[PDB]
Amino acid sequence: EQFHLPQPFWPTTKTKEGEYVPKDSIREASKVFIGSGVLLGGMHFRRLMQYKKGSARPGLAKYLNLFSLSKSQLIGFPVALGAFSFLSHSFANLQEGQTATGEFAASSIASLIGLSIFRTKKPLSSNVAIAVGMGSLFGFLTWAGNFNLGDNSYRAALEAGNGNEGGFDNKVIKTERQGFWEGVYRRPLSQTVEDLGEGRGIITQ
Amino acid sequence: RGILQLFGPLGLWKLSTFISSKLNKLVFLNIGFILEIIVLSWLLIVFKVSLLKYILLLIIFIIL
Amino acid sequence: MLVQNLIIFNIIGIVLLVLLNNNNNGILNKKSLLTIKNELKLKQIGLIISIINILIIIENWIGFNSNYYGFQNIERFLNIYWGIDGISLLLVLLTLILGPIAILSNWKNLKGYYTYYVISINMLVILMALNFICLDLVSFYILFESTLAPLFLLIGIYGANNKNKAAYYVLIYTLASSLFMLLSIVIYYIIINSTDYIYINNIILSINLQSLLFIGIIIGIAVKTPLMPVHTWLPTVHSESPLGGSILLAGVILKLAIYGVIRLLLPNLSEISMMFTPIIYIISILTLIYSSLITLKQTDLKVIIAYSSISHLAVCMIGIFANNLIGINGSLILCLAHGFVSPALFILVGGILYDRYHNRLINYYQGLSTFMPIFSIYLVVFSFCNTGTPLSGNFVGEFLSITGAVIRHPIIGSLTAASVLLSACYQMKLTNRLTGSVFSQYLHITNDVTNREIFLLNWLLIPTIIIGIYPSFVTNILNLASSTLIYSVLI
Amino acid sequence: MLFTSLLLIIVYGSLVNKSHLLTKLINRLGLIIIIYTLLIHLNINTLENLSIGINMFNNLLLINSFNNTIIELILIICILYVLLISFNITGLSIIDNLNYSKRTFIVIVLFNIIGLTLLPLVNDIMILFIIIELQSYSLYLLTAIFNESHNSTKSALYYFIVGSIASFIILDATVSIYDDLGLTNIQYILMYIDKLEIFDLLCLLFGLFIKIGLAPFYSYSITIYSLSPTIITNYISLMPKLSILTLIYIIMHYINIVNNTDLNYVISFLILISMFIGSFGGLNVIRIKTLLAYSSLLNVSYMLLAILSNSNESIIAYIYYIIQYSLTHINIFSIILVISIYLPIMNNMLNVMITKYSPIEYINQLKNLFINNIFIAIALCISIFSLIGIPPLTGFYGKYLVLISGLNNGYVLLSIVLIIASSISTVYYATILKVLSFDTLSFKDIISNNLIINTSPENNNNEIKPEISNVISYVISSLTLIILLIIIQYENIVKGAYLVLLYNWV
Amino acid sequence: MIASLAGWGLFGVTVRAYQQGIRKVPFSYYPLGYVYSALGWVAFGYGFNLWTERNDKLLEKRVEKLKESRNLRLS
Amino acid sequence: MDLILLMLVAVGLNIIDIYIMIEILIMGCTVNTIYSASLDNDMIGLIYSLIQIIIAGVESAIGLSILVNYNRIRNSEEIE
Amino acid sequence: STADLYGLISFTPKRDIHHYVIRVDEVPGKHFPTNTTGNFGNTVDFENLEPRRKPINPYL
Ligand SMILES: CCCCCCCCCCCCCCCCCC(=O)OC[C@H](COP(=O)(O)OCCN)OC(=O)CCCCCCCCCCCCCCCCC
Ligand SMILES: CCCCCCCCCCCCCCCCCC(=O)OC[C@H](COP(=O)(O)OCCN)OC(=O)CCCCCCCCCCCCCCCCC
Ligand SMILES: CCCCCCCCCCCC(=O)OC[C@H](COP(=O)(O)OCC[N+](C)(C)C)OC(=O)CCCCCCCCCCC
Ligand SMILES: CCCCCCCCCCCC(=O)OC[C@H](COP(=O)(O)OCC[N+](C)(C)C)OC(=O)CCCCCCCCCCC
Ligand SMILES: CCCCCCCCCCCC(=O)OC[C@H](COP(=O)(O)OCC[N+](C)(C)C)OC(=O)CCCCCCCCCCC
Ligand SMILES: CCCCCCCCCCCC(=O)OC[C@H](COP(=O)(O)OCC[N+](C)(C)C)OC(=O)CCCCCCCCCCC
Repeated sequence: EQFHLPQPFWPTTKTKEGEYVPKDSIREASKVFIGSGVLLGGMHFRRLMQYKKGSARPGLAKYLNLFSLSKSQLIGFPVALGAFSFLSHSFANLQEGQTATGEFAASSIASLIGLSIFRTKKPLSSNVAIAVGMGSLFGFLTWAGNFNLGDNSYRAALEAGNGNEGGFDNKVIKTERQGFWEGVYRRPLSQTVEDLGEGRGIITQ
Repeated sequence: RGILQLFGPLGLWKLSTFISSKLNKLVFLNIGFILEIIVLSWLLIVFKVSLLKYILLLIIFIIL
Repeated sequence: MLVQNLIIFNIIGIVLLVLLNNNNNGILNKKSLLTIKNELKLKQIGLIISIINILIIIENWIGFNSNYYGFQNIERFLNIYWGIDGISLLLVLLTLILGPIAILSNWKNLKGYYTYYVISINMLVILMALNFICLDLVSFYILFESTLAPLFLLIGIYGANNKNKAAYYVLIYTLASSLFMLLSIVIYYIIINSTDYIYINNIILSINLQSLLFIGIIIGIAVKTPLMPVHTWLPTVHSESPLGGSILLAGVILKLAIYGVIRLLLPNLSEISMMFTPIIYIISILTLIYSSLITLKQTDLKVIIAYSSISHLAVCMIGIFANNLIGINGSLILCLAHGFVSPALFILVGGILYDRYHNRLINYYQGLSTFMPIFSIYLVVFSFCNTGTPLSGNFVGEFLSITGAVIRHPIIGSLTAASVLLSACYQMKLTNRLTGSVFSQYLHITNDVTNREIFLLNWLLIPTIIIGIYPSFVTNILNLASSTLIYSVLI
Repeated sequence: MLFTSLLLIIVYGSLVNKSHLLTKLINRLGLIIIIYTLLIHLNINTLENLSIGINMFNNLLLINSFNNTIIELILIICILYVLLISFNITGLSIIDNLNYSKRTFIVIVLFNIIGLTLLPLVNDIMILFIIIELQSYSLYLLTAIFNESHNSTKSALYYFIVGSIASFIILDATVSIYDDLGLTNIQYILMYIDKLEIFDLLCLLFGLFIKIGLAPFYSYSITIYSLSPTIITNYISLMPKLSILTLIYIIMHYINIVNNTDLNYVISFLILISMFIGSFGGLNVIRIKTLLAYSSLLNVSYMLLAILSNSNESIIAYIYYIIQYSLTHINIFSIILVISIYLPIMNNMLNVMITKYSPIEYINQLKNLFINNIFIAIALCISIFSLIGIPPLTGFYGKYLVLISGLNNGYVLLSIVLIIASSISTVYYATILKVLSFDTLSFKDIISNNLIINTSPENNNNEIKPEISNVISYVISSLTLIILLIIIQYENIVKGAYLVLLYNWV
Repeated sequence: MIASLAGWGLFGVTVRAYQQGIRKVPFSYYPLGYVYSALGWVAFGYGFNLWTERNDKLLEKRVEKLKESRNLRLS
Repeated sequence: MDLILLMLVAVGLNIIDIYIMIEILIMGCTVNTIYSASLDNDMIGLIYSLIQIIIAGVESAIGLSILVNYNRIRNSEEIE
Repeated sequence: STADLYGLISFTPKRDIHHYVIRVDEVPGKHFPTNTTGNFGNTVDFENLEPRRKPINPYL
């Protein structure tokens, strides 16, 4: 008998057992690592030409210095992004889906791998704190449902008839659990026992 | 006076000072600076949207 | 006949003070007569306004039925429905009572701008009082956060040396957290098309959605009680805000979180409140235990009082989340009792000692009973009231809250009994030091408690003793209203 | 009315002699023109008749109830702006004569009003390009109206280049749509909404996002608003957003027909970044107009969340938010112009230079406003507390309605972020309030005989001479109480927003 | 409707009274200003009431069609 | 080669060079419009092409005038 | 009553590529500036045109 704990999790579309064709972690991660390296490397060489186009104009130099990346950054960034793509896909396959826990782990580990490259002249604990901060942000991103709930939103549920447009009726009791956005007047007592359990006032005193 | 200040007014002030200092250097009148940003935003159209989170991680890396 | 009269009279009262004081501001270089004696005639009018506000709720109290279930005095005003039940009636009376007390506390200890202070105090009292009689979530939130604007300016203008830091703390802590409560309110208006109290109480949402709504609401509540670990703003605000601001904050504002649990969590999120009850107890028990131990190491006189309020309201949160009538009634009794004793401790510390020596460090004070016997009598009596000694309303509230906690959870709810020892540890150590040993070598002999300060202490002590000895004055009103908040299916 | 009266003003201004008095009286003529334009527009255009949508001029323009509301708002806000240049703002010649120096001030405004009103009505890609350039060019001229100012000309040069690039992007998007379909009318294009590249419309929105200072293109907007004169910044930082945001809502309305999820994510990505820069950007700044520029960016992000959702609640949220933000925008800049009379006069450290174009340029120049003018200080405090979102002010209901549309459409991440951004932005909002009042009790017993207002001669020592002119003070008083007392008429105003339909019908 | 226009006239007096404090003049300075201010917002209040009364009629007509649309959805 | 933003090097290091870049960029859209209109045998696209030429000419005049006055301000003492 | 009213208004009907509003009230091509009769590819007869779709006015 597991403990009865609250579940503050937004609705997500679930795939039944046998679904969720796994993602090729190596191929997906290699595309990000190669693509990032070419663009970051390509722009670095292009910015070098801008320096040679003119070096006696302070205005141009000021903006070029901001966009300039160090050699470690030019190496660290593709590796961190490549590691992020691999771990995010690898952890998703293990759980048969993408979760905030896996994204927190994928983001924090990949950031720490990258931080150890271009942030060498810093304490290790300093890089761990940033890696935890970076991983928590992307874990929050997945928990919130990425940029949009999509078909799990109330507007999508309202169009599908899973909303509360028809009102409520206490004389109709549904054995199955209601929708995420659906409200009811009266619920089965068995569902309350499932959510809370017997004990402190449910059924028994 | 410790962890609740790190996760509080004192910690957020240091975080705000670090972030706002970077943003203060990004605001200056320069045609080449703003032109590159506009052209850079064209990559969002080209890139497949599944790469947005990788861009988001890359942006945070440059804040450091 | 309540909200309409209360708002219109106070708005007219605000206009009356503005017209009189600001008439000759046109670079007249004038002297005028209203400003004589530190604007005495303008403070007096504002004090009369606070007294009349009390009479407004008394007229509606005469018609209140304690045997009637549901909201009474239902009224439509500003497209908002207003109503009163047993719980709301008592909290409104406490808020309006502290009106004149807060004004009288800063009668002649402000550097100036008394008219601005008087209007701000009366505005805060009415806004907080209106928050107990609104009948929907949107109206609840509007009044919940409307008090921030007058309070932010009040602390930043009439505050102590660190008033700037205190003003930022109260504005940002109480707004960033209340915005999470607004998200839950917005969700209610999206899926139910209404935020009415009665309408949302009859709707059962999914167990996952109730978890999300509870977390959003509890963040705004937990910061406002306050609970650990989002409590660090309160000691800073009390140690820097003016005495009248401290009285309202300690006596009314912190009670809005307990009332928020009654309206926003128990009757509408009943299923998830049962699940969250062990978590709430763990947080509140640690809040009670940690705050008492932290108070033992504080050196600021007014900060010690600020931490004492945190421990007591932890008991209130424990009692109000008990699923029995004993715990619920005890939490409400303790809120009323805390609404009188806590301001008195600030008056003794921040209004009597501070107004004479202007230093809040504890090292400067000892043996005050030698030349301030009247001060020590009230200090000792209110110290025992704050520690839950019987014959005081705090004991009735604490005992029933502890008893209700044990009934709700016999094992971990028993830990609430540690408040009996821990509260006496920090409160008496302060009182034993302030009265024991020889008179302080750093203090000059001066006046004892004056008549004005005697009046403030006596009329805050009287309600505490009356409630402590005969709490049936309070229980009779609360019994029918509080019985609706219990969720149980006994078969 | 606008076009016909503009030609008369152009000829008349070049005929009469050059003087400050004639220019001011000509400015009042422009005020009458806009007032007459509002009366004519209200006489023929009604909400009920325009609910279906009526085509005009060979279907090149399409007016509906949603479009008509913004046009009425544009005319009204322009009336309040002309009052600044048509009347005294401080009563001092050394300060007020700047507004009366340029005769073409009223002419350029009338040129831009025509562009602003017609932009939401565009129904063809050809007229879309023409009108957007008509509005853009008028803004460049107004930014450069003070051609003797180094900063004004520099800002206009910056404004021209950034806007021209945005216009090229807009033109590039419309041309790409013509290549795919061969049609120029939007309604004809809607027939092929499921067969054209929907990301070409995202290219169109990218050009429009640049013109409203959206991130990552925020940098030029902050720089231009701070360098430009306060009388110019007050117009160019609000008016372009009135029309372009309305057009963006219409374009997003068409985009949502196919409901491209990838399109929403890209716009969500830009909204997320704009909230980060809008909040943290203003934390460490010393200029008031620089602070307001970050405030403008943050509030546009809030409106874009309603626009991105594009539902029935979005119409209510957007219409209310744009109206109340404009009134708050006017109120704040009106107070800033007036309070320049309380600036101390030197009679030095940091060698601070203040010019006649921007007498109020730093946040700390607002010190002791609680003592200098208690009623004006409270009016500013009410406006600032509205931007924060303190209920029951107009600002709270704007954010309350935006959150409703965002959470109803499933934008949980953006709704939580917008509330964290609101708390972060409250820090610099509260700094304005700290400067105004937090030192009142220490400076109450102070002497200030060196203020700018003290240089104004008295009439007879017996006349009660007000410190502020009748018109500008009345506008501040009216706008402040509307923001404060919106709860009285909030229910009816939202009912009016219920009737604003964008092809909803049933 | 007289009570409504009385309230609008009361609002106009408040705006003028608030203007006097902004300009730093006694509240009795030029008492005719209150008459002008009150009648100005009475005219606005008369138009506002017509706007709201007209809006109530339009809302009811649209609600009838919305209920018909909802009935088809709930079937 | 376009994704590395190679065109940012082809633009010279003067303000007027930015103006030339904008004229070329706008001219590319007009050439594309003529290309589509000629294939379709559509005179509507040629109407659009003519409008783009006229509008772009107006843009150049306004930008040059701002740049002319900007250069005038620096050399504006004219004490001689 | 208020909750019922808001539910009706706040409901956004579903739009897709099969059902949406297009504001065109007539078929073009009845008259060209010159050479109206081209390759006779215009098969739309304006003498027997079926009634067009009319916009819905909810307030009428
Ligand atoms: C590879 C191409 C370039 C990358 C793309 C950049 C453009 C898109 C980013 C949008 C924001 C535009 C900001 C302006 C463009 C940045 C230009 C730049 O790279 O300058 C670097 C700047 C200065 O860095 P600095 O270290 O001081 O100087 C280096 C000297 N060696 O460092 C910076 O401070 C720039 C970072 C600005 C802050 C942007 C933060 C955006 C929000 C990120 C967090 C998202 C918020 C929500 C988080 C939770 C989400 C679930
Ligand atoms: C119980 C109540 C709790 C209430 C508060 C809850 C939130 C608590 C937040 C905790 C995290 C912040 C506190 C700790 C940060 C301390 C910052 C700091 O120490 O320095 C800044 C740091 C660089 O370090 P440095 O400048 O060298 O300082 C010396 C350190 N030895 O700079 C850094 O490296 C920071 C990493 C770079 C910046 C990353 C920014 C990305 C976005 C961060 C999240 C922002 C989300 C905003 C959402 C709305 C806007 C979109
Ligand atoms: C219940 C609805 C109430 C709403 C309206 C309240 C009055 C507004 C002020 C107008 C009159 C005025 O500005 O007058 C100023 C008055 C009088 O102070 P004084 O000492 O005479 O002024 C100094 C002049 N001396 C030195 C010559 C004597 O002080 C006030 O500012 C008090 C009221 C405002 C308190 C809260 C401010 C922030 C409000 C934010 C709202 C969300
Ligand atoms: C969910 C529950 C939320 C509870 C509230 C959250 C924390 C509030 C902190 C108070 C800050 C304050 O007061 O701002 C004022 C402080 C001033 O700092 P100071 O005290 O003068 O010391 C520091 C100064 N020094 C070093 C010079 C002595 O500036 C700040 O820190 C600026 C950043 C504040 C951002 C807050 C955003 C919160 C986002 C929402 C939560 C994720
Ligand atoms: C020194 C000064 C400090 C502050 C003092 C404040 C005193 C307030 C004065 C009393 C006012 C009064 O009595 O208002 C009552 C009147 C009459 O209401 P009605 O016609 O029945 O409308 C219905 C009212 N419902 C819905 C509550 C029943 O409403 C008014 O005129 C409203 C004034 C305008 C408020 C601004 C919002 C609307 C803006 C419209 C354009 C966008
Ligand atoms: C039918 C609707 C309109 C109302 C009829 C009156 C129109 C105004 C003409 C009268 C003459 C006049 O305005 O004279 C100018 C006066 C007085 O200004 P002063 O500073 O005392 O001048 C100094 C003169 N000394 C030296 C003699 C003292 O200004 C006012 O009173 C300002 C209020 C303007 C009128 C209210 C407008 C409300 C509009 C808000 C609705 C959206």
